[PDB]
Amino acid sequence: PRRRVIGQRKILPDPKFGSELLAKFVNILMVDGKKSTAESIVYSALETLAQRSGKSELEAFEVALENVRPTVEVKSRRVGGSTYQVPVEVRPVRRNALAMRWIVEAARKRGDKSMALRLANELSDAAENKGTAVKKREDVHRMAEANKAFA
Amino acid sequence: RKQVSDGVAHIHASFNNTIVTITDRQGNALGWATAGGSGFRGSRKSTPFAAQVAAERCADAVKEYGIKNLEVMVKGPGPGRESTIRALNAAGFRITNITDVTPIPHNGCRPPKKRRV
Amino acid sequence: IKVRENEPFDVALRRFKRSCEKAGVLAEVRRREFYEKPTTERKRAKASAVK
RNA sequence: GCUUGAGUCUCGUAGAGGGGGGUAGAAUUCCAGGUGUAGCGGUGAAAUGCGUAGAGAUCUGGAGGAAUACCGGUGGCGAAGGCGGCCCCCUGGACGAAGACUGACGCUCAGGUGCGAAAGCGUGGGGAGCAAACAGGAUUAGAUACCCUGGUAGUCCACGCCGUAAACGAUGUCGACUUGGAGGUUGUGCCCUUGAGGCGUGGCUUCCGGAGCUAACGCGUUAAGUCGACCGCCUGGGGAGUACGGCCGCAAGGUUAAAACUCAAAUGAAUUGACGGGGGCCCGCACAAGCGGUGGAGCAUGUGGUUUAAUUCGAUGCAACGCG
Repeated sequence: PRRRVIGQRKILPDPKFGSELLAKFVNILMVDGKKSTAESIVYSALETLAQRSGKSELEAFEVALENVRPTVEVKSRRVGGSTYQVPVEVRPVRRNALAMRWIVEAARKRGDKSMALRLANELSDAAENKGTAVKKREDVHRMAEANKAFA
Repeated sequence: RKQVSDGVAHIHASFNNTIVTITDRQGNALGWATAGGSGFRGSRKSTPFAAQVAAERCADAVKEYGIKNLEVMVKGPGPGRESTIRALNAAGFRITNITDVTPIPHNGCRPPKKRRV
Repeated sequence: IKVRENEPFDVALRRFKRSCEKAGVLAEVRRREFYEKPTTERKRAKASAVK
């Protein structure tokens, strides 16, 4: 990244719904190279999400993830010998990457039984935008809203 | 109240703070707003953003007068001033004149020493 | 110093103050009376203006 | 005696040359008043400070002091220090054009005399801004500083003193000769002035360079080149431009000016490198963007230490510490 501008590698889409978005979601959730376990958790959790909300699968996922995507985020500069937290507009791939990282991280924070219930309840708490990942999004937006004076 | 319908926006941009005072053509102030009185104390009260929200807030608080035309008089240098007049024609004012009235001495008083920072 | 315009106007476009007052003249009169640094600042300004 | 040195006269030119007097416009501060309202100011961030007893902002009127934006220019003038609005008065010098006059009247100069930034001193005024001292706030390990908020002498005027500066082109004065180029500034002559031209001829000045010189760097017709006249000064570093004495000074101090002792160097310019909280360009899981660890727990293993009869020896920033 000093010199090398890069490409990006193409991920295989989801084997049940053909969604590369949800494929990157099972990669964000995966730990220790265990992909089967993570896709089992995602299929169970989103299956009970589709059963609970009654909408469908990945539009319930797409709504619950649409409520947690950040708009702008702070970022350090260190240009004039000072520490500024400037607000900067998030790229779309980074936008939903941060969305999924906050959903998954907040779901690991929860205190329910199984991971499919922690993440199904976290996506359900994000569908009416009252969970923890929405507090992370509102927190990011308070930081970039307080420091709006730098652009 | 009193229904003046034309005023002057004296904007006083300095390096640390911009202070916008909307008055009439006689010179009697009708309401003011500073960048430091709009939140963002400190390194953030001298920015174009702070000056524009100062000017938005000074456009409010003169609704009681029905000002439509105004001249703009600009003092001092500053990160403000330019953005400041923008905020004024983002607030429905018909901006008539833009004069820059920075006080320049004709080699008058001795300026202070300073700044071996 | 003044500007005005009739109803075809959109932008400020007052670059009369990148002509005279703002950039140099007020930032110059913020700091010390020398007699000494200006003689050398002007000496090296006119010694830099060379081909 | 003579005119090619020096000087006088005639006519103009440019100029922040000097001294005295007056005036003008912007701006800062203060005072009085109107509007108006919650901050202003300040900083890297803050706080001290000012502010609902109404600040800051804004308008009107007044007072006062200092300095004189733009023009403004390696532009000008002055012996040097230095001199910057505009106007008047008194006054010094320079330069140019043609002609006339005197006729070597010249050059330098120890002692001597004068002028001599700034700070400082004396007496009397003045005092807006700025600001040693000083005070407070910060910063910091400390901060008798840098930064912030105030702030007295001083800076300004009159007269006297001081008598120095990196008072520097670190280059004494006067004169003569020795290839060039580009400018600036101020005169003057000639030619269709056929315009903001062309050709010369002086004065002052800036940059670059030739020969030559120079340790080199550089100087280079304004010499640090080639010569002549007279003056000043130098003789290793420190001690020391100090002590004692003299002269000067109100004082601060100034000037003239040693020795003992001590070192074998001190110095100049340039070269190679290294370094820089100098500059430009560029790279690496270097940072950033992420994911997983270590430091916490138990154990394994190595080391330091301690113990021991011995706890064999070696490895110890990175690049020793389950290493030999």
